[PDB]
Amino acid sequence: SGFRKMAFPSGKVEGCMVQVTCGTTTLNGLWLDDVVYCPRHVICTNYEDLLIRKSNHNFLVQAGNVQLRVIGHSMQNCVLKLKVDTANPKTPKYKFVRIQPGQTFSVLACYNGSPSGVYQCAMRPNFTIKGSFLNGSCGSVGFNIDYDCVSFCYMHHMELPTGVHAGTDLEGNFYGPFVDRQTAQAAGTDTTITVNVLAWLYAAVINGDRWFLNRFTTTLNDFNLVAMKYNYEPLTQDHVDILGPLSAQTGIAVLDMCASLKELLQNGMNGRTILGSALLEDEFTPFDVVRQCSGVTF
Amino acid sequence: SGFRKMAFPSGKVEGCMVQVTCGTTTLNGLWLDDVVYCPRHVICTSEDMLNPNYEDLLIRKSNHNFLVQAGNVQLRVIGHSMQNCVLKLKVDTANPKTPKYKFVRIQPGQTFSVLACYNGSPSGVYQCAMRPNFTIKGSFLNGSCGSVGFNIDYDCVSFCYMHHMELPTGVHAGTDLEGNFYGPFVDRQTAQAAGTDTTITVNVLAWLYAAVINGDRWFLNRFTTTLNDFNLVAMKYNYEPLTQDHVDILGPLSAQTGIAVLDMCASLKELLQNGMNGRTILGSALLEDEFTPFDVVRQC
Ligand SMILES: *c1ncc([N+](=O)[O-])s1
Ligand SMILES: *c1ncc([N+](=O)[O-])s1
Ligand SMILES: *c1ncc([N+](=O)[O-])s1
Ligand SMILES: *c1ncc([N+](=O)[O-])s1
Ligand SMILES: *c1ncc([N+](=O)[O-])s1
Ligand SMILES: *c1ncc([N+](=O)[O-])s1
Ligand SMILES: *c1ncc([N+](=O)[O-])s1
Ligand SMILES: *c1ncc([N+](=O)[O-])s1
Ligand SMILES: [Cl-]
Ligand SMILES: [Cl-]
Ligand code: NA
Repeated sequence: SGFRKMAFPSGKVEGCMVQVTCGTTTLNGLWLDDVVYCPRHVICTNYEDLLIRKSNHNFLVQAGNVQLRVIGHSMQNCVLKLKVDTANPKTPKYKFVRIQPGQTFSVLACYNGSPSGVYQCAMRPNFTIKGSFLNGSCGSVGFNIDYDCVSFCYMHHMELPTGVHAGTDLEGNFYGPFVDRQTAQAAGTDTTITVNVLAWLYAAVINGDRWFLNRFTTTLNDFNLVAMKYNYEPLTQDHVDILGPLSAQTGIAVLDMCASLKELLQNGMNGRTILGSALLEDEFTPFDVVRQCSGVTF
Repeated sequence: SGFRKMAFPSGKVEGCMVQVTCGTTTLNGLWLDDVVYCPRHVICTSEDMLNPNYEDLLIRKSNHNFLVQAGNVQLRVIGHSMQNCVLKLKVDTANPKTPKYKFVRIQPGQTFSVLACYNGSPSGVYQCAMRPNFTIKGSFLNGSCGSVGFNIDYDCVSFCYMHHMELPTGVHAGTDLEGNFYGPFVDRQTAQAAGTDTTITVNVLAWLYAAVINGDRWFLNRFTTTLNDFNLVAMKYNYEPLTQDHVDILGPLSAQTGIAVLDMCASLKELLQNGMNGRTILGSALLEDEFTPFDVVRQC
């Protein structure tokens, strides 16, 4: 029993974190096989012109107390790829993946190549994440683990004025309408991830929190007019299908739960709480709820 | 920027988790050097879970009654002993992945990371606090017994908790790694209940200081309070007493923000009276009490 915001065990990623230094800039890199990936910003004082000017030896890569020799360098979008003379013996089985808004992942925050903390995040609909990063955390990575495969999905690049964070996938493509520069950038207005709120209400029920349930049901059309009103993302038929397992387990159909959510949007929580929260939590996916309640291991 | 409930990286602990089986019962063990630590109730039988005599159950065991599996490798038990509520199994192989470590018993209010494990394999990692009533609010399903809690300040792993059981209100109880329970609980299936829980006042104040460091000042006021008047009010909201030790502990955060500790106490007094009026603090609509003063400095 109990239900908690839970990160993946981070050991498989910890063995891949290194320190990358170019000039007076230091940040984190990801060492997989014989390549180190890090943000291309590490060469900043025109990325095309800045890189051609560079040479292998301008890069100092440190894995713990061992320097790695760089023998090649290339750029892929916003990510720098440093070829080193040694394959990481701790490389896990892994792949690079790009996630969608509303999906969740664990972040391993690192400083000077040293892992410091791990926490679970969601890619927001405005393509930011609500992380915790200080100066020097650039290059920290986000990931999921399935079975024994690490799926890397995020590399941290920068902090936006609102205190939220922006980054890229591991092929250097930004999530959201952001660029890797010191310039005026702002997160768009954010919205709430409706299917995740429903998943968390299902988790609440499985844990014995039932006061918000009622006898009523709604329609997708009717509810989505309410969702738009409260800056909730639209609920789609695919979302309903994904919640199917939780509906069967608890006996509350999705549109039955939507009537509960509608009521909580329109009337508040009347001073009560759900899973110890006074806000509606939207950083648990339906998969997250089933996995935690199943005891899946890696 | 940002503020998150942040766990420690779990890899140093993942490399120590094993599966321990006795009879039909399997749970998690902690493999450090040539010793595997696990809850002693693994030697219980289904007819004798209310009043087990562990001394009598253990003397009847041979080393080969204990099956210890590290991943795909079976470890050979060569000795066994009991220390309070923890069983210690000597194995013929020292764990090559043993980190630098120590055992520490913590006090209520302290936080630590939990690596939830099933059948010796890690499931996830999350932060917890020792509540004033000596329980933790975790996520533990059947088979999670033996999972451990830990901190990793610097590069030494401080093991502080081993999970033993679930109480009727859905909260959890366990021991330190010397096998002494936190709180008045025992490893028997007799009726046990947690005492009424209270809020960890010093942690709430630390979290308000973090909010100020993060840039939020809307909850401050022009008032101050004496320590005794604060405690008289806070006790009426089921808050733990604030001691002079707690005031001293908050000194560094007070210095960093320029807000005297008793001035922040006056702010908390007003929050308890008014609520947040639709606003949030560090993303929360409730007052958070599972960040310690040390945690706030670590993360800020
Ligand atoms: C780093 N950010 C912007 C650059 N430029 O091309 O001028 S280098
Ligand atoms: C992620 N897990 C296994 C992979 N493989 O194909 O080797 S990728
Ligand atoms: C830290 N990593 C990348 C940055 N950028 O400005 O793109 S800052
Ligand atoms: C997910 N599965 C079971 C739970 N419980 O609270 O017992 S949460
Ligand atoms: C501690 N809380 C918030 C911080 N920030 O850097 O925004 S530090
Ligand atoms: C943490 N506990 C013991 C250490 N040692 O150096 O032996 S480090
Ligand atoms: C975890 N293993 C055994 C338990 N019990 O209470 O019987 S809890
Ligand atoms: C012996 N088996 C289970 C116990 N328990 O109290 O959880 S004692
Ligand atoms: Cl109806
Ligand atoms: Cl909340
Ligand atoms: Na309903």
